[PDB]
Amino acid sequence: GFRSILTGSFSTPCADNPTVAMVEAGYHHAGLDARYINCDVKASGLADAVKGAKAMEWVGFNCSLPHKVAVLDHLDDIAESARLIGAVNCVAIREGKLIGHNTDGKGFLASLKTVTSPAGKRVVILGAGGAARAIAVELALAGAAHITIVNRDASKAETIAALINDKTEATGEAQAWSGKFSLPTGTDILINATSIGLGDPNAAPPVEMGSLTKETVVADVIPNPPQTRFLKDAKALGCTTLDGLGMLVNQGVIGVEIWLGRTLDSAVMAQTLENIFG
Amino acid sequence: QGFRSILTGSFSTPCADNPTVAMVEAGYHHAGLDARYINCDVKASGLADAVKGAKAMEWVGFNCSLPHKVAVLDHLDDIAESARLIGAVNCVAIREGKLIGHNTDGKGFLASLKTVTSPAGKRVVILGAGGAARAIAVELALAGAAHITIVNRDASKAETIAALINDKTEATGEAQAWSGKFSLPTGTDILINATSIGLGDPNAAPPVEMGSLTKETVVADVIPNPPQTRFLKDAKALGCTTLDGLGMLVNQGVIGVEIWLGRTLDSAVMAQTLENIFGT
Ligand SMILES: NC(=O)C1=CN([C@@H]2O[C@H](COP(=O)(O)OP(=O)(O)OC[C@H]3O[C@@H](n4cnc5c(N)ncnc54)[C@H](OP(=O)(O)O)[C@@H]3O)[C@@H](O)[C@H]2O)C=CC1
Ligand SMILES: NC(=O)C1=CN([C@@H]2O[C@H](COP(=O)(O)OP(=O)(O)OC[C@H]3O[C@@H](n4cnc5c(N)ncnc54)[C@H](OP(=O)(O)O)[C@@H]3O)[C@@H](O)[C@H]2O)C=CC1
Repeated sequence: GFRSILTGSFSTPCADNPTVAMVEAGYHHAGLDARYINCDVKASGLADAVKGAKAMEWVGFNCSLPHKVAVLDHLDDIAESARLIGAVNCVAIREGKLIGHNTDGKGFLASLKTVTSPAGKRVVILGAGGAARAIAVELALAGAAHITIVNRDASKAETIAALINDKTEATGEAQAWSGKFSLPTGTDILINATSIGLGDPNAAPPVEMGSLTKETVVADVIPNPPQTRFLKDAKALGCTTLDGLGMLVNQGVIGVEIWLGRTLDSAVMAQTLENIFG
Repeated sequence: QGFRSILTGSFSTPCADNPTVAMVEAGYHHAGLDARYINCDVKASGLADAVKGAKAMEWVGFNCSLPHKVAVLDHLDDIAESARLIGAVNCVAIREGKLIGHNTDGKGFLASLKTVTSPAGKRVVILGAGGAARAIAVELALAGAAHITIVNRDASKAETIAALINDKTEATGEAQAWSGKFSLPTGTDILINATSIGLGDPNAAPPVEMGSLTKETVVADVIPNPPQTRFLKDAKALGCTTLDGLGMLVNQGVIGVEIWLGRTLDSAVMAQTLENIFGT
């Protein structure tokens, strides 16, 4: 049987997106006859690419820049977390119908779940972009007690906190970011969701790191380098840390679970990313 | 370095038994080409969106098999000469958004033929009058064949192809009935089986007086599996130079990728891959 289960990605540009290599290393290890097709899709082409995937009987696809908001017009249904975030980067094709999911905060959550439960937790998020918004939503849905969004543009922080308060069980709070700030002593989870440190081992987010102890799980969305200055400082302060490489891998695992109903191995996929980055 | 592969593929239904993916990708891999061939099961309701899908996904080309060879024509911008005469397309190149229809069904044969002899100015007999016989007649005519005789059980099917060759090409076309055991007309340079006789059957043979062939008659067979049909085993036993349908399929895959990429894959790699698959 020469038919492979078909998955893929629509984005532009797509050449720097390593998802194909890690997902296919997952497929191979799991002995699944399935493929991940990395497509360069322009904004003008999205509608036809989506229809393509349905006609070619794909079971799902990812969507990256610039298609995350644009894709919503093509959906027949949408997951709660996806809808709250306002963006979709993982579409399932179920019985010819398109269902939108967001995994940008789900990757973080599964990494988080290896070390602690989000339920009842006090969370500080640095950043108020797409990633921060996604992480805040998934945290709140999973039972987090209190989420603080810290951002230079306070109005962006205000938007996320209001979302958290209005639409979830969690308490959301916005904080204007000006200089280093001290963490509340009761902070369980501190997440960098800014672009600080992206391809830059020396740049650290302005937070008072002495207000940070081993009682706080420190996380960073930066995929490469995975060992950011932020995580390296937190580690030396005794904190458990989680990195953006592990998070990115988990987006791939969650995606394939949504598409195929099968759980690929994160360890294998993380080593593929390690290979590519290294 | 990096993660955008060249995308090619196939639209057909059903697609599970089509080994083109494995053959072509063995060529891609061996050449060091970051190119992929995506075997898609595409229902007739999905053909239009699949074609526009390949364009939007920025594929460089795709094959079409049953049941899309004729239906695809309506979704094309331009067509190559043989595909125009055949009225069917199995190989589409996407060039800066432009869809160009080609037919390679008889071009695999022609490539295989050319390793042993020129088609030009030659007298040819084709057994059968289906899709394969029609494609092979057209390619032969366009590559300079003098005379093409189409032999079929249903003589009116043979007539259709003869008239296509006579009216729309520079070659002379003749139709003949298949009266029991066929005797090869004197002076025939090339004899081709284009019937389905011998498909997955190493024992069934076209009803032909094999004694009518000369040692110099080139004898060819479309059947990909088994490559050595009874027909070709018997012709070889007489001393005839023979050409098998497995080599023809390899050549179709080579030609198709030349259409798409301007690159020639290793025919030996591809042949071995097919031989490994069919030997099961
Ligand atoms: N590992 C994973 O699974 C994932 C990782 N990511 C990564 O997350 C990062 C953020 O993504 P995304 O939300 O799309 O980015 P956006 O451009 O949407 O937002 C970036 C955020 O970073 C803040 N920021 C940037 N520079 C500074 C600075 N010097 N000081 C304080 N704040 C700063 C911005 O603040 P302001 O609002 O004031 O401009 C903004 O809130 C990216 O690097 C991306 O690679 C994303 C998704 C998943
Ligand atoms: N190697 C390659 O590259 C290619 C190989 N092929 C192969 O060629 C073969 C034919 O394909 P296609 O033309 O599409 O098939 P069709 O069904 O279109 O045509 C079948 C032809 O075979 C004749 N035929 C079948 N059985 C007999 C018999 N017992 N006695 C006399 N004549 C017979 C039919 O005669 P009638 O008209 O009287 O029914 C008809 O002319 C297939 O097996 C296919 O796999 C095809 C394309 C390419």
